Amino acid sequence: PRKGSVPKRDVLPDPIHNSKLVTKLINKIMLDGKRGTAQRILYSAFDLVEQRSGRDALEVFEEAINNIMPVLEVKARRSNYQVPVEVRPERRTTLGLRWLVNYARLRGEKTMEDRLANEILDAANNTGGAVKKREDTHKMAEANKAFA
Amino acid sequence: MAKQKIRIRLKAYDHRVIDQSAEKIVETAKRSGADVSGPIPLPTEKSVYTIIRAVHKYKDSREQFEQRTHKRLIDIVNPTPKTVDALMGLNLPSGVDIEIKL
Amino acid sequence: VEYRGTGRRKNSVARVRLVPGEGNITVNNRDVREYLPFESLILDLNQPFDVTETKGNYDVLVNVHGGGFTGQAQAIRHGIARALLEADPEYRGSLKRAGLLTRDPRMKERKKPGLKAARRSPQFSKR
Amino acid sequence: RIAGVDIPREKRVVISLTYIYGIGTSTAQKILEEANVSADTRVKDLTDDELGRIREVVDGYKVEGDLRRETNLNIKRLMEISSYRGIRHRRGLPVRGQKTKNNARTRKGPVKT
Amino acid sequence: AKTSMVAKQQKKQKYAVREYTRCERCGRPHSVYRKFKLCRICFRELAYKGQIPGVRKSW
Amino acid sequence: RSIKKGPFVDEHLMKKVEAQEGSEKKQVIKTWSRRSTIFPNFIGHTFAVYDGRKHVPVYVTEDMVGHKLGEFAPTRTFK
Amino acid sequence: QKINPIGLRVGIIRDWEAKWYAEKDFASLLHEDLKIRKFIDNELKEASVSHVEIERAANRINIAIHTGKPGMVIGKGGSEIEKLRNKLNALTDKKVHINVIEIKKVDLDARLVAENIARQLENRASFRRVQKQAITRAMKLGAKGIKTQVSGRLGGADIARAEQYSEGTVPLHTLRADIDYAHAEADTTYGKLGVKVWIYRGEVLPT
RNA sequence: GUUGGGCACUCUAAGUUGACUGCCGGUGACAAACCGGAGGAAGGUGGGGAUGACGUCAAAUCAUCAUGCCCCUUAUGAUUUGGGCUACACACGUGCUACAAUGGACAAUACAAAGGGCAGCGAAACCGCGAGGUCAAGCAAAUCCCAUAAAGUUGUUCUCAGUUCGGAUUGUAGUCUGCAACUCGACUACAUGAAGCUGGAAUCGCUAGUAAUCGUAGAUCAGCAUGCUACGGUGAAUACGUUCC
RNA sequence: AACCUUACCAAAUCUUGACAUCCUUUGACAACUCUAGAGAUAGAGCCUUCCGGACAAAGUGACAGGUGGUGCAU
Ligand SMILES: [Mg+2]
Ligand SMILES: [Mg+2]
Ligand SMILES: [Mg+2]
Ligand SMILES: [Mg+2]
Ligand SMILES: [Mg+2]
Ligand SMILES: [Mg+2]
Ligand SMILES: [Mg+2]
Ligand SMILES: [Mg+2]
Ligand SMILES: [Zn+2]
Repeated sequence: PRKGSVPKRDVLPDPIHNSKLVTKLINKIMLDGKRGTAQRILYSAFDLVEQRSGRDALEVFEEAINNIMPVLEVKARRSNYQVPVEVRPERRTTLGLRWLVNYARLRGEKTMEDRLANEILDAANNTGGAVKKREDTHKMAEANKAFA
Repeated sequence: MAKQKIRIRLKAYDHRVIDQSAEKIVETAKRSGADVSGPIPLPTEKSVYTIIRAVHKYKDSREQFEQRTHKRLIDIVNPTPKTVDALMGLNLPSGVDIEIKL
Repeated sequence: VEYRGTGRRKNSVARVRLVPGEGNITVNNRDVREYLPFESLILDLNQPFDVTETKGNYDVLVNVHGGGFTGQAQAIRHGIARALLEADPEYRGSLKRAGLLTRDPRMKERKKPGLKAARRSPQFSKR
Repeated sequence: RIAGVDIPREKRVVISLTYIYGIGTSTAQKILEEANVSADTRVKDLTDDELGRIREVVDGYKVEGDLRRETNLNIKRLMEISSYRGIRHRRGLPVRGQKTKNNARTRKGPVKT
Repeated sequence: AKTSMVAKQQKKQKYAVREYTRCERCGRPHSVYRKFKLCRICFRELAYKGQIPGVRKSW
Repeated sequence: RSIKKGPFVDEHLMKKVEAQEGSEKKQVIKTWSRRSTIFPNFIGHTFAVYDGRKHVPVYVTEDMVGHKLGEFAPTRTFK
Repeated sequence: QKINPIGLRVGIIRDWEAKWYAEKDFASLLHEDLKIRKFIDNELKEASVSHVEIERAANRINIAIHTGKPGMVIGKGGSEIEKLRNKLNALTDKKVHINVIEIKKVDLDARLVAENIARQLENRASFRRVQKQAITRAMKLGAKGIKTQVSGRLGGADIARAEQYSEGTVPLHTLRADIDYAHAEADTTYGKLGVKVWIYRGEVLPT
């Protein structure tokens, strides 16, 4: 019943370092409109990942998403079959950040900033629960590649 | 600054009577005098009253009324017995009520 | 000299005038970075100058009121973008193309009866 | 120990004193004013003089005993008289005039049916 | 019973806090607005008649 | 009255107690005024409070003073 | 379901029936106005009045009535109105004095039509032909819309029906319209019937 | 902004302009319309509201009101005191507080709307740890008041524990109102410190200044609001598509 | 929804009545205070004192009155 695709939103990059992903991540982290608390913990995690892996936070963060940012995805159709499909390039980033923040909140260690830094770090090192999500996703995609 | 003044407050519920009284008294004051400070309107504070349309139940279906007391200020600077007389000798219409300050 | 221009955002009014300076914004006799918390808001606010490359040619003086900090910041970029028209109408194409001069039509909606907010409705249960 | 009862070592003073029956946050702050120590301190590091200042201040304040006695005896009193609140105490139901049609489970216990 | 209730409310009572408000053309005791001394349903009626000054629908 | 005004007691009840202040105390006093406060001048009396269908007996003691008569005439019979 | 068009149109293109401002003494003056609006029980069934506009200003009440029969309300020499004033000061206690203005095309008016046919139905005539002659005489007098509706225990029945007839255009959703509305009730021995009427006359904007 | 001075700017509210597929390009049966663009603050019913067709549910209401019939008229009527509608072995619905570190406590500091106010709002000062109290100014309003908005931002401290989370329950001393707070008011201070560590089957709201969150005002109201109606501050993600309910 | 609201219940009470219209007698009406009672109510001092026209009461029969039923009569 729905009409065509309605245009997506946009945002502006941060001036700390210029990249749309930071603002998108901020809006994903934000609970109840508390953009400030979001910005603070994200800045702190970029500082702490400059500490841990001594390289540019941009580089190691982009690397993290490029590890947890899939290329496939399943659906369901009709008995109901689950069907792989090319992921959209926007949805790649969307799902990568989504998995990132969810499992960062679920890492269950002390603090949010430390959680985030740990999870981007494990991503860059091709580990973590976000990478585990992507593992299981490509897993159940290739075990259903017969249904394209 | 400070000077003598004959100031007036006008209040009704719609604007078409307020304005067509105010322009009249403007004209009277600049007839018997001059130097009138033109009408200063005011924030027009309305009063919403909300009701349930029903009698017994069905509260979720309401109705909203409102009065809008449209308030209008004029200040007649030039003081003269002519203008006090002309301005007291017109206490019309019924829809609007005046208030002089002397 | 001066270049005046009004700005509005949600319930906000920022009357704004540009005088030639270096790029410092004072707000009700207050430095802008002290008035506003987050540098994202200063970036949003300097976005007009960012597009039209006039970043380092003006100082700023402001009387603002109404609304909160992000609202009045967006009001300030709007007033900037309307005053640089008096400065230089040649910038109009850049600003039009960029989306600076549009008063955002958005304003908070009205609570509707039966609903707990504009849109949100009570917890529905068939029982 | 202070008032015949232990208190935590690693909790600070203002907080540790609250683990007495009879002494809360306000009274703890006021006690520490009277026996002037700092609140930042921690009772693993406090000294004999500080601790004794505190004990001397605490002895004036009914706590860890007489307070249990006051409460119990007041309730038993209003039960021994056939009062409304004491009837409620004897039955295990709210006392301040709450509604027991629903949501009275602190005094009623869990759900029985 | 509404007429006896109206009698009681239209008399003064022993102590003032006992006093109260019910509408005048009706005698409905609930949901009476005292700038009008009219119940909500009678208010709606008279406003649709136009017999109340100033009032009209909103928005 | 839970307040600096001092307690509340109904005047008729006070008068009847002062009438019974001869301390012979042959009679139960009858009443409807549960609202009243109990004083130390009521000890050893026997009051007969109206619960809503009965003028029920209550014996007064010294543990019953900062209280009310109504605390001893339960209006709700529940078994 | 639907609502009173006069209530919808108040403030839009028709005035109130009550032009007076008050802030403190307001509701008292309102109940006074209501007593006046009630006191027409001395001439309602006879004089065939439409509506009453009460004005109040400077201790005075410039009331106005609208009727089809000014003679049955003035009397023989203008004495009946003064009789009314004197009956009415007794209940007002202010400088009361009445006005009276005609409405010609007596059959083109809403409440007049409705209470006319209610009087007829109480005189036991057929509701169907009643409505029908009403629509026909109004559309002949000149009316760019009529509607009529009667509901009750019709035909002395045990169950109830509503019917309604129309001709022309009576658009109730339009706000340029100036549709006049009215309602009446007939005390029939079977129960209570309720007429309605929605007459349209012709678009003129006052403002 | 207090006065002097001005009505520039803002704001207020009356009269007006403007959005009309009105102009251009393309598609199309030149039509109707559709896609895209310029202009413009906004563009395709700009956002929202009010407006609810003939009729269906013999829907609801005879306790707003009126009303046919029936029924009571020493009673199925009326006055008063007191009680009950606040009960409780349990089941369901709708909301509030929480389960904690995007957090608790504590000190400093900032940005609003909209509304109400006469025997009514009660400024300032003083007293009290606080709920408040004494005296008392202005105020029938863009003037005075409710009224310091909070979330925030910046600092200190807590260290993942039934805790400095939570704040029920209960006991004490109190305040305000009231003809009187046991039945059966709210608020405060002190002390105690319940289950609760993110919720089974199932299920709900929401497509943008929306959900989510933060406080604020009003109606009724002597007194009582976790509800109702209105208000603004911060402010998302997603909507490929109609395969399936 | 403390009372009133309030209809429900207990008790104490009233029967042209708590409310309206009419007739007769008169009358300017209250209020203030005291006693008994839970108070409504009765006993009192008590003036309430004529503004055809007014006020209230008192007697009386029509008459009232009902949040009682039927929303499947309207
Ligand atoms: Mg609801
Ligand atoms: Mg009340
Ligand atoms: Mg039915
Ligand atoms: Mg009946
Ligand atoms: Mg209830
Ligand atoms: Mg706490
Ligand atoms: Mg009651
Ligand atoms: Mg039914
Ligand atoms: Zn009413």
